[PDB]
Amino acid sequence: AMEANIFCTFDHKLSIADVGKLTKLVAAVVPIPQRLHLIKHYQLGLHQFVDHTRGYVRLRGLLRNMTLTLMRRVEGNQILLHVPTHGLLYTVLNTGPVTWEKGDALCVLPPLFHGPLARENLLTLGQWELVLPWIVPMPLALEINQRLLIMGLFSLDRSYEEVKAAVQQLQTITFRDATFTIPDPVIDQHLLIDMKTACLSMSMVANLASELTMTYVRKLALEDSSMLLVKCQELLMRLDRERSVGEPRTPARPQHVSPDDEIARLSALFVMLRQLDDLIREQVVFTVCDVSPDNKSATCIFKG
Amino acid sequence: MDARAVAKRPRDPADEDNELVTALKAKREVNTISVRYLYHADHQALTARFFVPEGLVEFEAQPGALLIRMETGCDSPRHLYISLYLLGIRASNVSASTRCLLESVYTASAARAALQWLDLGPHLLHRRLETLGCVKTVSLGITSLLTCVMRGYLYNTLKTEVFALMIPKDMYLTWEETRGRLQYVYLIIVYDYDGPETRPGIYVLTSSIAHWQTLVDVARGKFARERCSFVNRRITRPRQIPLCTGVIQKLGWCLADDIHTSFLVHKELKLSVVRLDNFSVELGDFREFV
Amino acid sequence: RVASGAGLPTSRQTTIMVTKYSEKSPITIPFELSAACLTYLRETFEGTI
Repeated sequence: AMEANIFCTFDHKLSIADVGKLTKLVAAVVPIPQRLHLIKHYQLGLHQFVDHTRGYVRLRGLLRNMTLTLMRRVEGNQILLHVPTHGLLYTVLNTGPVTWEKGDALCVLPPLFHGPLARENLLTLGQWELVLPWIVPMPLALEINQRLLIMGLFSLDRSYEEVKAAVQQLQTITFRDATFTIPDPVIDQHLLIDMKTACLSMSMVANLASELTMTYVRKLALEDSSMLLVKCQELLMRLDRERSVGEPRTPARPQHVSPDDEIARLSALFVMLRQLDDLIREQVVFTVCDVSPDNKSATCIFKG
Repeated sequence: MDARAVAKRPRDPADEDNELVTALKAKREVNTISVRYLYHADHQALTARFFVPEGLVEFEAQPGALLIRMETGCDSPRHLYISLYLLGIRASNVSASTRCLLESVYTASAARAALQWLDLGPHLLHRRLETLGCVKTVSLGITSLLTCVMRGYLYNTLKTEVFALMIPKDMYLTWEETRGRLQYVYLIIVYDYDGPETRPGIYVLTSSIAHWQTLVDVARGKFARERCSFVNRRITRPRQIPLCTGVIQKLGWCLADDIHTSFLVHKELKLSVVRLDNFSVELGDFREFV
Repeated sequence: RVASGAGLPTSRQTTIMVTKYSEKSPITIPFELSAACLTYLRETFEGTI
């Protein structure tokens, strides 16, 4: 019986030289916004989510929810697109910059092309192009994911030469393969809205917790069943050097706080973790078993 | 689309002749090869071949043993495929008698390279590893080509025998007193912090628990000592950013009636190990936790 | 082209070429059958009124 697929059609005509460019991606992931059966090319690919002001985190957060899909077989006038099932091995083309060794845990990320041009352009079609997500090993995703968050925290400080240099150092990752610099999120002297909201999600959790947790830790440390919260009361101090002969013997705690606002600060601490959750935990989507020579195809058992 | 066409029962591949036979029936040519029946045609197990140098074959000739990749720095030896047993020499859980016992067995430059590459790095152990599954069908030559299962049951070709997971007895642990009808196997590295180096202690923790939150809650029970030592190192050293104190990854499952002791027998060296018998592999991933 | 008069520029003949192109627009309808319906289609139990 026939394998289940998803047919796709091109509203704009295709050239003989254009259809040859699809046979190259016949074995590549093509993310889809929503599982359907027939799909116009407009809803195909990641290009629908391009924005001017919205940045990398918009793409990442919508990319988590899109339905991953391989191209299956170009038909000339049509295109099949198989939806992978969890626990069956599917071959994937190596769109990612980095070569994959066997056993790597891959994951999907927005494309992160940097300034100077390299091989990028393939399928211009009616003021439309088929952008494809990077497939990258898990650790490189864990590292890129932080490089951007730190350049976001530095987005406010570009007057300083030291930050001006450290940003450049974060900009160029050095990986076990040819190196690929990471585009700077900051532009036009001003940070994009997504990274700003994410940096707020981090700094709220970093600051709202410090003033809040003492009112609870002081009460929990009394019991002693766990036996470390007394040691944690000193951890609250956030001192780096050993204490001077001065003020600190106990962490600073809020005073007198009006009975109800303490609920609102508490709940606003938890609202920021939800904004942060899209970046907190990357998730594997493939686990490559063997790799083709030239690290061009790989055959990954699907995850998710 | 005919009413009868939906009414037909699903057709199993054995009912149809093999695709090679479907070609040979049409074209009638007869090769020397016996394509009348295809071997390995009924295998839910997914597998991968890994070339492993002959210095690491010891205690892996027995089918059933974890394969774990180990990234180390130098671009020439990009990785190296450690067994679970070879990693036991570094573990602090293992008995000194068992450790000195099996450490003699790995007297090869290829394996000693593993101890050196373990010592070499400041970054934590759990980062460098990636479990690959379990041994079967050792190629057993000047350089073994081990077949490793990524998912599904371990068993012979022809399903004539079921390979069993072997876990050295010092790593095996059970939290509970009343075993469930089914229970999941998880591999658990747990750093206990200490001055010159944070020495790791490996374990394999079968349990009927499946939920992650309840699992880590029961885990912090025995590991309160390591967790409090991590908190103590956190304040003892400023500008030191030590991370997670145990790491759990789902390793698969077994029926919990299969579990029973045994020993590996190699170079006339008996080694007591717990033996999950029909251990289906279903890999997970390392999950950081405090 | 019409023929011209004295002192007026004549008209050069003009071949013209053009081309139409076809456009695709496929269609699809889903119809579904409950498994409880299929199981009585093919399996049949103790044959009872």
